[PDB]
Amino acid sequence: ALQTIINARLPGEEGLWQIHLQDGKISAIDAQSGVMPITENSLDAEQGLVIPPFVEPHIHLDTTQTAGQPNWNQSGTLFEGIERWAERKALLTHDDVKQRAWQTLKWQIANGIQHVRTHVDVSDATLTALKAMLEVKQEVAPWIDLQIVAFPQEGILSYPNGEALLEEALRLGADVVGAIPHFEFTREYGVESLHKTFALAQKYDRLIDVHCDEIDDEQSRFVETVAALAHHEGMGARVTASHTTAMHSYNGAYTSRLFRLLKMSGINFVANPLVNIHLQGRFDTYPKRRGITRVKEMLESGINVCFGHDSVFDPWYPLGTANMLQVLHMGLHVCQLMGYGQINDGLNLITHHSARTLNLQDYGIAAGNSANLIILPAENGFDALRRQVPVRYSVRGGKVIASTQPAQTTVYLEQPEAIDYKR
Amino acid sequence: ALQTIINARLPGEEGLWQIHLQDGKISAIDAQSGVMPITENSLDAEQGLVIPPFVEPHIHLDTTQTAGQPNWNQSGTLFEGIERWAERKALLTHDDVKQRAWQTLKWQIANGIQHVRTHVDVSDATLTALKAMLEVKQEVAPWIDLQIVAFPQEGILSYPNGEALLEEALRLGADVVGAIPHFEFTREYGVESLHKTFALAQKYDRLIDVHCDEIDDEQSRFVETVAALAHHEGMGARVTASHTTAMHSYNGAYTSRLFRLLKMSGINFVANPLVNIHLQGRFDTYPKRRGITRVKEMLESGINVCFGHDSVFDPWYPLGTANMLQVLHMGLHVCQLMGYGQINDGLNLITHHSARTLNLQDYGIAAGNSANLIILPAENGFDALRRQVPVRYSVRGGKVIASTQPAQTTVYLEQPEAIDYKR
Ligand SMILES: [Fe+3]
Ligand SMILES: [Fe+3]
Ligand SMILES: [Mg+2]
Ligand SMILES: [Mg+2]
Repeated sequence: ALQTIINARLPGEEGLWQIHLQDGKISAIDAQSGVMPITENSLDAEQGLVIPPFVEPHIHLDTTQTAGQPNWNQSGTLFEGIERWAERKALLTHDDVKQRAWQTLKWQIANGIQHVRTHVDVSDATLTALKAMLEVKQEVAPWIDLQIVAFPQEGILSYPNGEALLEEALRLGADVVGAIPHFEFTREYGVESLHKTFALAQKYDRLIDVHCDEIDDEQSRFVETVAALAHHEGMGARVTASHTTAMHSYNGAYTSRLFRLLKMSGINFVANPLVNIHLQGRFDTYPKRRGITRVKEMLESGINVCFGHDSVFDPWYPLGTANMLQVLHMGLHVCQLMGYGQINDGLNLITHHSARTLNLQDYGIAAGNSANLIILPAENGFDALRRQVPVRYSVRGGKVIASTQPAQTTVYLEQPEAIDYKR
Repeated sequence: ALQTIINARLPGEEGLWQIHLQDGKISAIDAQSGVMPITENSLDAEQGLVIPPFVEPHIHLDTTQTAGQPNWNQSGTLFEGIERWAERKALLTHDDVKQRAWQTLKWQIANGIQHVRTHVDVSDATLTALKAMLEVKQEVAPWIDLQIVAFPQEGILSYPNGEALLEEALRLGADVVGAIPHFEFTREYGVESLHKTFALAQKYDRLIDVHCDEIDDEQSRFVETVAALAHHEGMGARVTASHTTAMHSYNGAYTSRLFRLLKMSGINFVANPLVNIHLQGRFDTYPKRRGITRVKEMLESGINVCFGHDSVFDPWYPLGTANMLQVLHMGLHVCQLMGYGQINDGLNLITHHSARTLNLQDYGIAAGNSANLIILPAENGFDALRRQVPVRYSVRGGKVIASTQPAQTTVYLEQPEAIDYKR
């Protein structure tokens, strides 16, 4: 079994480091004064970057891999997506959900993702997708720690038996309580739905992740209730507000007042760049707003924010290979986090900040933690992002669970020359 | 003791008038058909304007005189102001508050101000500033009638024990119940805080003065709740909405609907020109809104509105000499009340309208009232405002409590010539 990771670079640290492993955990981390020789039981990072695993804080595994079945979304709109999904209803079975979820999970394992939070639609009396996902969670456990959010997609108060079904999902084992206040019939139902969500989270000791203000409506302010209730209950660390795309459209004075509460509350925020740029701004003609939440300002204020993929290869988002560096690339561009340090520090948005969002208790390259880490064939976060590098090795419990042999590119000039896209 | 004020001009009246004094009160007011001779016990207004005392309806004596201690606010922003104040915390003592409050009160006495309403931060378990201000109120009584507002600066529902501290302040003697709904964590806390404020005012028979919608947010509409609750309780005369700067940003249709209620409710409004032009519009780039409430429209609709200085020589407003004619000058410009009559009638915004805001029962040059009046060396309100004249004499209880010997300016041309800035 592997005993050491050598010649590793660490974000924010100078030089090379050696990570000692024992009994599936990291026993010690020591600085090197030069390059160490390889040997039996040593995994050579080759001066590449070593980081804790990538994290997917927001994905819908119940709908993944269904694009084009039975028909393709040709307009690309949300409206048509709903119609295309409806045409596939006859194929939505226990086994179908498990097969598709596992296909995307394998791409995630290949991409160094060891922690995933999936929302599962529980606005279904049969709870078909939820029952399937609970089995998938157990099956994939050796490779990925999967959290399941009971997501009442059609609303809690605006759908028949919505609250009873949400609670049933928690009784069956869902890890997180979801909500979608802006989709409820009225603002009052929206606010009330959040009180019910928090009461359920406290009753069952579960986390909360709300699809919050995902709409280009400057009056959609459910985020202040999410933060206020979290502050009142002293549970900010266990609470997440996903999307908050309406914040992109708020006036600055209200946003400034709100930020004081967001910081005090300690809640987490998830932005989903690939999907937000695609589905937001659809009611504008020109100019067209970007529609991503205030990521740059959150970072400047010390508010925890991170990035999710949201959807993969389905009616709502036809693209994706479940790659977090690709999600990060889009977010840095749309949010204009394009200075060198902003890009280099970008890795935090898909590693540490996401681990905090999932309330993980065993995460990070530190002595005593499980030996879960990945190796990128790049010098730092900037280099990894610019070249969109694959994950050379993914290690979990001190064992290799994925590896990618890099592509090899050659140009035939006066003589053959290898191209690695470095200067 | 003084027995008469002679050769006085009165706003809106033709000619000169004689004001007879007896036992500290105004016994009678009689018109003169010409200029009266001076004599023992007669104070000669010298055809200057005589008016009841200036009033300061909104000031923060607990923070006054602290600019630059220990450091100056260099950006001039609200954010930096909060930080600069925090650096002075070690100096905030009982004696410090009394010393600074008294310094500004002396400037006010010098400026003919005999009525002052100060807000005091009661979001402090030790209520240090409040205890100091209650002593200052007693000490300054011979010269100024000071009203104290228990101002829950950090919110009523959004600060630990906020409501209990607000009530404690009333039990200690604060004259007015304050609130700040737009600063509460949520809109619901904002509305609820107003119900609590009104309940306390009725329980203790106190006035109300709310820091209301002081934010460039077109959705901040707490003013309608303040007016509706006042109308319901039949207590409009005892209620004031300070700032209402959000009203500057409302659409016209909602404002028109709202105005019917504002008039019916009978509540008072305070605009703070020097501070509002400075702190509002800070989130705009260009064009930049003025951010003062709808003063001109309130006047046209018969809604009582008046002007306050707000802050004097502190982190939030570095300037000021506590001069009401200077406050009026700024308000007339920013609110575009620049026609001759609008400027001339401007004095009402710092005298009669402010007295109504403070619910004063002994105010005005009328027989039976206490002999509290001031003399301006000007022909009318327009002239006093244009030349920013000092207060020649301030009389309280029939005795002179302040006087200013005017500056004397000379230009040396072919011969020396006195310049008084009159044409
Ligand atoms: Fe989602
Ligand atoms: Fe104030
Ligand atoms: Mg979605
Ligand atoms: Mg203020």
